Amino acid sequence: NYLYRLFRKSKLKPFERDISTEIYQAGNRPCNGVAGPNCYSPLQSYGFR
Amino acid sequence: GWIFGTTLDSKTQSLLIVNNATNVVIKVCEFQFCNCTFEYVSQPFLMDLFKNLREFVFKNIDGYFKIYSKHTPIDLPQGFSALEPLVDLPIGINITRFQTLLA
Ligand SMILES: *[C@@H]1O[C@H](CO)[C@@H](O)[C@H](O)[C@H]1NC(C)=O
Ligand SMILES: *[C@@H]1O[C@H](CO)[C@@H](O)[C@H](O)[C@H]1NC(C)=O
Repeated sequence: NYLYRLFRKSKLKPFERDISTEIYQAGNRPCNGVAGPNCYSPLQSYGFR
Repeated sequence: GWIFGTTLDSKTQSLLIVNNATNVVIKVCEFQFCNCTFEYVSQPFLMDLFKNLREFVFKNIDGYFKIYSKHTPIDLPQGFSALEPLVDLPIGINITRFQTLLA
């Protein structure tokens, strides 16, 4: 139930929050909502045991 | 009013001053122009009556969104005048675009 963000276009500002989960574009090819080889979900779940 | 924010996909909602008697409610939630019910009720900012110049030189410092307000009675005329601080709001968002609200 806990998530964290990995990839962003820029850095953060102090005391700010990010809610939008858009597919990250790691290359020249646009994603357009498709998680391809160069496109990944920015939120990864905490695997806690 | 003022409709501050970046793009139209996340947050992007701001001030709602109406000048009747109340309802200057500042809202930072999801809304689509053309999941949150935030509010901030206070007094109207724009109180004045020989034209008047209401000047706002508001800023934000890492989310600390503050407004300096002054109404000065008189192209922009010369001479010097002060502007006084009003409030401090932790809006906590990143803003890159603006547009006025007219009605
Ligand atoms: C704020 O948003 C703009 C456009 O949405 C972006 O370019 C910028 O990197 C963001 N962050 C800042 C100014 O810290
Ligand atoms: C509110 O936003 C969250 C994003 O984490 C989403 O999961 C949820 O479905 C949204 N709720 C409504 C009512 O839109």
